[PDB]
Amino acid sequence: ATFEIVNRCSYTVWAAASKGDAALDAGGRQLNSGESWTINVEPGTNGGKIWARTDCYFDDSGSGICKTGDCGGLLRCKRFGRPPTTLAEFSLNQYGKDYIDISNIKGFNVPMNFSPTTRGCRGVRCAADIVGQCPAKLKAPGGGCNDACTVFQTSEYCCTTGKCGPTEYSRFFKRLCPDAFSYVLDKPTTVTCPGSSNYRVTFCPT
Repeated sequence: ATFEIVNRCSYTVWAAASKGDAALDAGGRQLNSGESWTINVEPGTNGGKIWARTDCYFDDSGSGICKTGDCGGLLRCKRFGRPPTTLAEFSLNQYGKDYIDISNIKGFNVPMNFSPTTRGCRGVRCAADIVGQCPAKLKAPGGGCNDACTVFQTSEYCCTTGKCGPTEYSRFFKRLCPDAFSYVLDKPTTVTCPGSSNYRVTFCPT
């Protein structure tokens, strides 16, 4: 499957793509404002994610740091990124269908649209100014808007027991972005697409 990752932000981002235990494609690339990077993701990939990283520095070997979404200091991510990270999430060719969503469960750094480029389903978007509107206690000093689990490490925010409800913090994310997951047990906003669809992830769509 192809995923075109487009940076419409006015700032550089370092795109990342992983399934948690491996890179997808090269795993990461710098995208200056306006740049696009097309990756190939193997059919059947379960639990893939794409995200933006901000304020990164990498040496010539591809090792360094980012302020949001850092994946173990690598340009080419093999693992998931450090919150806060707006997440484009997907599982492909799962009993003949693909499943896509956006999640704020690991916080929000950069606004995102995640849409099919092929027929048969709709896209999802979280493009409100979550960083600007972020509750004081969730603001990450390193940049972005943390989720409450990251900040407070409680069973309730982290849904550790598989019993949790919405919270004042999750409701903030949900108010700003109704079509993204705001906590683990949120009413799903996952879209079913034809198996083997192709996609575009756009940072700063609006």
